[PDB]
Amino acid sequence: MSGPERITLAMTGASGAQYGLRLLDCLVQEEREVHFLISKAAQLVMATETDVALPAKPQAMQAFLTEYCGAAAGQIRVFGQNDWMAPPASGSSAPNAMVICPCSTGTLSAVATGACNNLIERAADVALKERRPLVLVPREAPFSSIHLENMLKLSNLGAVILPAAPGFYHQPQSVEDLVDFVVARILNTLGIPQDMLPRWGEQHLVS
Amino acid sequence: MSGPERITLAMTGASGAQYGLRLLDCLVQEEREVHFLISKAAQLVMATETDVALPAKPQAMQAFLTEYCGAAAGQIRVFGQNDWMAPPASGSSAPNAMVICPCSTGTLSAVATGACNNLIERAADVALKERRPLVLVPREAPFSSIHLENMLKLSNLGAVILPAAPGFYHQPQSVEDLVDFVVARILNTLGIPQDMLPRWGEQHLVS
Amino acid sequence: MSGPERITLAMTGASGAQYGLRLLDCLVQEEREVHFLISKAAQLVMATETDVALPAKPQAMQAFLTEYCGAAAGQIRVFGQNDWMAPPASGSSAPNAMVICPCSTGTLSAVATGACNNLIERAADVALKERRPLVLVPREAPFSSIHLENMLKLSNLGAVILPAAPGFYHQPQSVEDLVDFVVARILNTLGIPQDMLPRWGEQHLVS
Amino acid sequence: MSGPERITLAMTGASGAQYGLRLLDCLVQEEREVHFLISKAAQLVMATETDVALPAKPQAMQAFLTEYCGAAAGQIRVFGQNDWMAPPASGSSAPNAMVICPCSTGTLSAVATGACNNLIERAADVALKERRPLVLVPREAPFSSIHLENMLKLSNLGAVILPAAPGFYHQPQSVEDLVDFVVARILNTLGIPQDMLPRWGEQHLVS
Amino acid sequence: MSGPERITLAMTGASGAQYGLRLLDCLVQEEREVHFLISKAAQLVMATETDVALPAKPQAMQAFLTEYCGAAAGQIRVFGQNDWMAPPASGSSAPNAMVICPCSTGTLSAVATGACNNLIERAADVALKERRPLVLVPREAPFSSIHLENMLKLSNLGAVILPAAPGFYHQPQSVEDLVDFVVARILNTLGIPQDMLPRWGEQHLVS
Amino acid sequence: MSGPERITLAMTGASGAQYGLRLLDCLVQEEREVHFLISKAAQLVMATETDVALPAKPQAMQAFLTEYCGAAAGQIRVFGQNDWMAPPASGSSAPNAMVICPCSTGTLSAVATGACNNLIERAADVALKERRPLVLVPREAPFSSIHLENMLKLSNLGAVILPAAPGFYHQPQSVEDLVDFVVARILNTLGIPQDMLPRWGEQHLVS
Amino acid sequence: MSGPERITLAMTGASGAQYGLRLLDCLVQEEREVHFLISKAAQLVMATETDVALPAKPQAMQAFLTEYCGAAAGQIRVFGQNDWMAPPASGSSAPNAMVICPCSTGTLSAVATGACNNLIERAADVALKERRPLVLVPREAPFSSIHLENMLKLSNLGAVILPAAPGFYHQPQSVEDLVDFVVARILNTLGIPQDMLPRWGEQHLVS
Amino acid sequence: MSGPERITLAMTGASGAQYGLRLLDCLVQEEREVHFLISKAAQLVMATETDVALPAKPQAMQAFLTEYCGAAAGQIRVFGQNDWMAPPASGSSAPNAMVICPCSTGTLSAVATGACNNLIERAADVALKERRPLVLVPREAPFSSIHLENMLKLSNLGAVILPAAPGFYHQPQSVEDLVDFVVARILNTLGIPQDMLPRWGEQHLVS
Ligand SMILES: Cc1cc2c3c(c1C)C(C)(C)CC=[N+]3c1c([nH]c(=O)[nH]c1=O)N2C[C@H](O)[C@H](O)[C@H](O)COP(=O)(O)O
Ligand SMILES: Cc1cc2c3c(c1C)C(C)(C)CC=[N+]3c1c([nH]c(=O)[nH]c1=O)N2C[C@H](O)[C@H](O)[C@H](O)COP(=O)(O)O
Ligand SMILES: Cc1cc2c3c(c1C)C(C)(C)CC=[N+]3c1c([nH]c(=O)[nH]c1=O)N2C[C@H](O)[C@H](O)[C@H](O)COP(=O)(O)O
Ligand SMILES: Cc1cc2c3c(c1C)C(C)(C)CC=[N+]3c1c([nH]c(=O)[nH]c1=O)N2C[C@H](O)[C@H](O)[C@H](O)COP(=O)(O)O
Ligand SMILES: Cc1cc2c3c(c1C)C(C)(C)CC=[N+]3c1c([nH]c(=O)[nH]c1=O)N2C[C@H](O)[C@H](O)[C@H](O)COP(=O)(O)O
Ligand SMILES: Cc1cc2c3c(c1C)C(C)(C)CC=[N+]3c1c([nH]c(=O)[nH]c1=O)N2C[C@H](O)[C@H](O)[C@H](O)COP(=O)(O)O
Ligand SMILES: Cc1cc2c3c(c1C)C(C)(C)CC=[N+]3c1c([nH]c(=O)[nH]c1=O)N2C[C@H](O)[C@H](O)[C@H](O)COP(=O)(O)O
Ligand SMILES: Cc1cc2c3c(c1C)C(C)(C)CC=[N+]3c1c([nH]c(=O)[nH]c1=O)N2C[C@H](O)[C@H](O)[C@H](O)COP(=O)(O)O
Repeated sequence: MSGPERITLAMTGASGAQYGLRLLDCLVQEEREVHFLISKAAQLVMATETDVALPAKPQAMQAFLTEYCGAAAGQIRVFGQNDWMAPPASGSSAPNAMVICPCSTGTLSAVATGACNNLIERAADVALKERRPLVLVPREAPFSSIHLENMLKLSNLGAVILPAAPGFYHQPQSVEDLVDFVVARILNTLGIPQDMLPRWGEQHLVS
Repeated sequence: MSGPERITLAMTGASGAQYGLRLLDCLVQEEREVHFLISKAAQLVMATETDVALPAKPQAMQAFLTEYCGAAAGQIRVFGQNDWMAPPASGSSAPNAMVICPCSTGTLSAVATGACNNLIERAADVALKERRPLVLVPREAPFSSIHLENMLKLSNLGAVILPAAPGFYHQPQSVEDLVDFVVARILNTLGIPQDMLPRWGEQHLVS
Repeated sequence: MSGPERITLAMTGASGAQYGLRLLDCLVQEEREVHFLISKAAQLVMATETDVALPAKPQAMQAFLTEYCGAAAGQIRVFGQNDWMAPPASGSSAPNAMVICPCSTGTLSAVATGACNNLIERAADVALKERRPLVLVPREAPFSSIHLENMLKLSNLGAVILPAAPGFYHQPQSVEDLVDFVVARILNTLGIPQDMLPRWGEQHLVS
Repeated sequence: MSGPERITLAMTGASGAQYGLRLLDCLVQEEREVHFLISKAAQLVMATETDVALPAKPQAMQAFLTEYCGAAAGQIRVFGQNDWMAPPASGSSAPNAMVICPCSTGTLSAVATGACNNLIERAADVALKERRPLVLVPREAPFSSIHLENMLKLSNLGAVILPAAPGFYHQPQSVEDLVDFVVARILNTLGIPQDMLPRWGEQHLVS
Repeated sequence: MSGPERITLAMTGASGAQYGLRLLDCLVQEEREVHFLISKAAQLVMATETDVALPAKPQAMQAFLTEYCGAAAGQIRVFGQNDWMAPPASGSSAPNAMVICPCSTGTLSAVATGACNNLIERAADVALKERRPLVLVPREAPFSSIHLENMLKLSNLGAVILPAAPGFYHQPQSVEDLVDFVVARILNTLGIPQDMLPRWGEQHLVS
Repeated sequence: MSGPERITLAMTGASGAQYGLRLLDCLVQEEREVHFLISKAAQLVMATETDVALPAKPQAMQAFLTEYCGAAAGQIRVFGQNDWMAPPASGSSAPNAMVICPCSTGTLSAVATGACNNLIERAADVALKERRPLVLVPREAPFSSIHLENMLKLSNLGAVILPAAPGFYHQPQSVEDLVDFVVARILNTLGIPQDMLPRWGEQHLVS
Repeated sequence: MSGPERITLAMTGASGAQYGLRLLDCLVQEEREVHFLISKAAQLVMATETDVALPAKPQAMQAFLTEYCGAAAGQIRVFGQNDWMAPPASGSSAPNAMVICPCSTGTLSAVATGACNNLIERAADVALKERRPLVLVPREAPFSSIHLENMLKLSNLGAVILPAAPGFYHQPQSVEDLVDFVVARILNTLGIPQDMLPRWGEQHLVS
Repeated sequence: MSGPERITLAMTGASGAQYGLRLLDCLVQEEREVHFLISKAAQLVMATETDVALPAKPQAMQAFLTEYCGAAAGQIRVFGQNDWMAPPASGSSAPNAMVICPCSTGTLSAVATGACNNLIERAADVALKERRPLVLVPREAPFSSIHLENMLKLSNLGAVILPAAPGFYHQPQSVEDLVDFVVARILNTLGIPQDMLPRWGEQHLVS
């Protein structure tokens, strides 16, 4: 298997809940283990923008998402926002890649400054200290200089700043096809197989 | 009339030709004068991603776009890539706002370093020196640190870095509704009226 | 197989065409796929410094190099300087490592600033954004502070700055042995096997 | 086998000789090849803080450590402080990971500035230029700003700054259990198996 | 009496609760007044790593610690996390020295950025603005560049960054002797007498 | 007694041996304890510029200086350049102030970068980490930017950069009176009484 | 003739009037033309520290100094502090080297920031813009970080920061011999012959 | 005569002893005086890579090199690594240009930080403070960011960073012709005549 066995998927309070759910579903189909974290603001976004009725408490959430994705028994683990007993809270945990999708500008700030105010922020702090993959998927416009400084600092440290900025070069027909572009880019970054976005120019031999 | 009378609209070689055409059409409907500039790479993008058959030479382009948008006689001016006789090449020109949509990472670089290799890049250099509005609409993912440094430098100088990162909070039903989100944000930035994206919370009085 | 399956090999206009041709030949012998890019200035260098008569147009070049190296059918792909349909132009391409050998100071600048003026520069921009290997092989002396700043910026982002500065510690007898030192260092960087430069001290057990 | 085949283990003159000896012993048990380097000041520390009577000259040291650890024939190589014929002195050597444990503040300085005054410092300079793993294990308190600047510079370049700051969350009963915490973190960093420190939260499924 | 009359002792959520309790006990024995602050995460650490059953609410905590240490009547003051009426919340308070032991990376961040989210963070902000002693005792490994930048900024402003990195040069026999090394260094920093760690070389006259 | 009880006085290889000997003599007269360190290059300077025949080995040096200054029994301690058992090598030592007089540009460099190559450099590293007084007395001209950067870094951290730049405003009659100006400034910095340089304007009441 | 034909010699309000007068005298003996500028504070220093009774108004000063030095008719030109008609006020003047000896910390500041408050400061601003030699001779101790930053900035731009820090390695017998050391260094910097300070090691052939 | 009368030629421990010997020989043929300095590591390089049997002690070395080059009586002066009586140790020496060829990365570091650990490093420190020519000829690959930062700092101060990166544009036939390219560039930098590398384009009048 190419790519990581385990992904920590954190959803925070930016627009774009559909990207995080689609990623969750793709990861499950590629038989990966997912450690799923969601902020209170992200729960309000998912309520506002989607018709996914996600239960509030972690065990009910775990059961709902397991059904939603067709996941195996304990393939998706759900941890609450202060559960310091969860693997992402410590660098002594087994290695996983982390993706924050969508990543609010407030979460981006916390990760860039080291704030650790909750498990998502601590998980990212641990990813950086242990040199484990960290992918941030902001969805904001305009980006202010505050945002850009925080992204630059993190990029220079080896985090991947992957904005929710879909391309249009594979004839998208629906909102879902734009969602799938961004998700495909995340999986490419992680080294996980995907077949939603072809390899550019792969059959072009010369000219 | 709120907002600028004249906009220089530059399209460069990033994915997202639909955003630039939609903006062009909205500007025309708001009775603004548009000084339209398009790079060779952007012409290849518009060919690849859209079914708009845009003529190559500036007078034919001007006629095509005038028809496409329903514009008035000489409402859209089209200038080629080395036409230094055009108003955007000099700061002694009448003031206009400039938008580069989509803005390639190569154009972003040129604007951040001052390269002036063609009329688009020179136009942006002039906008910055004259303190006229400059909005850049990049479409790239991931953003590398090269990109982020260039965006930060320009943001700190007062350019608006407005990524093609649509929101999902107004129940988008189509690819067009995502395009219209980004276009609405550009027009809001410019102070030009738009009715594609409601004013958030405008009827919320308390709680 | 250790090391990458596919290498993008870009030759630009610094002295040292022999290094790029030797690398091309070694990569072919290690059964790798090569996406070969050459600038106009590099073509004038190869004419000035070598007796390799390299055809100008990409399909003739592809045939010439395939013969020169003994490569397999479509093992070497050749792309022209504005061929945006080629795999290196997009990060949605299959992953490859990129080497720019020789790397002119003008190309070094473009990569450090993000200029993207042609396919070589765009390919490097993509390597950096996707965190794929990027090795730059400058050949210049003196290095000015302009050069050194650009190299530092790129090194700090994880590019490998590998000057064409051969060592003399393996009893070189010819110009070719100096060329092979530098090529061996490139292949070591990439993780590709080579037997031109022994492993230093490999049989020294103690003292 | 996960992790590197060969480790360069350098011991320098900070308190904490026990960490370096314990690491040496763990590496040997995981059947790795160790290129062992020790400074004169580190030899005085090991004399002051431990009851290990380590011979001064490299072949006697090699024999002593081989016995101490139960190592195989030439599993541990010992090189003196100016032995430029040893593999760590050149980047043309076979790849290994390097750990400096303990790392004195003087060694940290030398690595951050590039001083190369002896084989340890040169070995680290080579690790950085070749992008091979480099882990520094300082033991100092307070850290001054001199120290912190040097650590930051090296961390930003991809070295791992791993202070000898044991945790207490696995019920340590002895000085040895604290030593083993730090050693476990080094081996985790290197990707080498260890069973001294459990994976945090590995059996926690939800809450 | 040498050293400060009053210490604000803040315990935050890093491993190493034993260091903070030992310091508390030493300060009490040196007849100092202690303003004790503890975060919720630190309370969970003390529960996880020690057999100290510390009551949750501040008056019960005050009574427990007073008994635990043998302190005098109101020698230990305990303030909750939002008690802005407490002396540490204002610079108009009587001067005290502040120690944060252990100091989580999240607390380090807050102090370096000025976040003031609770009384501990505000107390540190006040120490810095009033130029009163501030000692931070982090316990983390590896230190990432995020951490190191925050430590450097604070060190450059005159805070003392004192990692929980015990030395081994006074023949430690137990976990307690390592704890006492770090505590002795804190008291030395503060100018408070201690007899757990001898003065190095104090009887060495020459050589 | 005002000022420190114990001074570490390090002499390094810049011109100006007379300043260090004069300071040594003044410190002895003010009944302070002196921990005296001298580099090999400083010994060659004292031979070149003075008629002081200073013995090479530390106990003979100690006896010579004790006689030269009229010091009490073990008032002057002399430590050699690698004597890590001496108090200045550790921050667990009793507090003293440190003066490096004269301070070579090489010593200034080592202190600014943290090099610790000998006891003098380590002593300074310890002074900085423990926030103990550190006064550097360079004697060089011109100062290059290398020198000035190193001085600035150290000044910003709270070291006192006190060049051997005597004033002429107290009617100096001899080389000795210029030496005494600089020595008086060092003692003023340390808070040690001196009567060689009057207090400027002390009897001026008004105008 | 080696070295410049014309020197602008500015004396400002630091201690060390003797250095400026000695330099003036040496320049006159080497048949150079001197454009002499003196601040009001420097006039008060020369009154306080020397027995030179220097007239206040520029023509009387010119006559006095001409006599004092044995200069030729109009060899010394004297300009007042706001005489913008004097050659040093403009870069269109004939080239000369400039020395500010002594250079007050206030003058150093003005030159580093560009303040131009009087002819001395403007003259230095002109030297820097025209890339003409500028030598600053500060006499201050300690140097604060304010001072050091200003010196560094100017050194990095190519000014020579030459502190009044005499050496003792040519057996000085008097205050005058220390003055002559510093003056010799200034003349060496300027490329003007001097015989007060021998060429170090000039007769040493080997060892 | 164009160029300097006297060159300090320092050889340090990088590969490329042939460049330093060739330069030495060219300087001697141009009747310059050479102050030759060689490090211990450079002596081991010259033994490893060449068949030059260079005696260890400075007078024997002086005699050997004088014969090797055909130099005049005392045309080559040889100084050992701590000979502070030699002209390069002081800025009061007669002016010479300095070249460090090859320049190890350790020597580059020392020169950039001001370390002065031996006569070579001190000589370079003096060249920089006196604004005398300093040319560094590194031979390393890859260059790490440590190296590049040190080169940049020195380049910005006016040192010439001239890598041992030969060009191929004058039809080199042998290893010697590559050596001569680099040597020709050094002599061009110094302003010393050479006829090994023609003046590019000197007979091209137009096109
Ligand atoms: C609830 C809420 C918060 C939005 C938000 C919306 C809602 C419903 C939308 C969907 C209506 C409109 C867009 N929003 C954005 C957003 N932050 C951001 O970076 N990008 C967003 O696109 N925010 C703000 C963000 O949630 C906050 O600043 C939270 O404090 C983030 O906290 P978190 O990082 O712990 O999730
Ligand atoms: C033609 C071409 C160029 C793409 C491109 C594509 C094509 C068709 C797509 C649509 C197939 C895939 C995505 N592309 C992107 C892109 N540059 C960029 O910043 N973002 C893009 O989304 N580029 C590269 C960009 O066009 C170049 O680097 C040009 O040199 C930009 O030149 P310009 O700034 O003058 O327009
Ligand atoms: C054609 C040409 C260009 C040389 C050159 C030569 C020629 C024949 C030589 C071989 C005669 C002499 C040395 N050259 C160097 C060089 N640039 C550089 O960094 N190092 C070189 O060694 N250049 C300049 C370089 O080619 C330019 O600045 C181009 O604009 C680079 O464009 P490119 O990056 O797209 O290839
Ligand atoms: C010998 C000696 C040197 C100690 C030392 C001790 C001794 C016995 C102890 C064990 C008694 C007390 C603590 N020490 C520390 C230390 N340097 C440091 O960063 N942390 C330490 O914990 N040092 C100083 C350090 O050894 C020096 O500054 C050397 O010059 C380092 O040289 P090295 O990097 O080549 O080993
Ligand atoms: C509860 C909890 C939190 C640990 C923790 C542990 C637990 C039990 C351990 C003991 C099991 C494992 C190690 N931990 C560390 C830690 N933070 C840190 O900098 N170093 C630590 O050593 N953390 C995380 C830290 O508590 C958080 O990031 C909190 O948000 C800090 O909040 P605070 O600054 O207000 O106390
Ligand atoms: C021996 C020697 C070294 C001089 C020196 C002299 C001699 C006799 C003099 C007295 C003849 C001329 C002036 N010297 C100066 C000097 N370094 C410096 O910063 N300022 C000086 O004034 N140096 C160089 C300095 O000694 C070195 O660079 C040593 O490596 C410093 O080593 P140290 O810091 O361990 O003492
Ligand atoms: C008059 C006066 C001013 C001294 C001074 C003295 C006097 C007599 C002395 C001789 C008694 C004591 C030392 N002084 C120094 C000094 N400034 C300085 O950088 N170094 C000095 O050595 N100053 C201060 C300096 O003169 C001021 O700050 C002026 O504003 C400088 O103005 P200027 O640059 O235009 O000359
Ligand atoms: C002896 C030795 C040292 C090599 C070396 C070799 C040997 C024989 C070779 C020839 C086998 C392989 C390449 N080497 C290089 C090298 N340093 C460097 O910057 N570039 C080199 O090309 N080094 C390391 C360098 O010598 C050290 O780091 C010394 O401490 C430098 O000390 P120095 O600056 O005083 O000469």
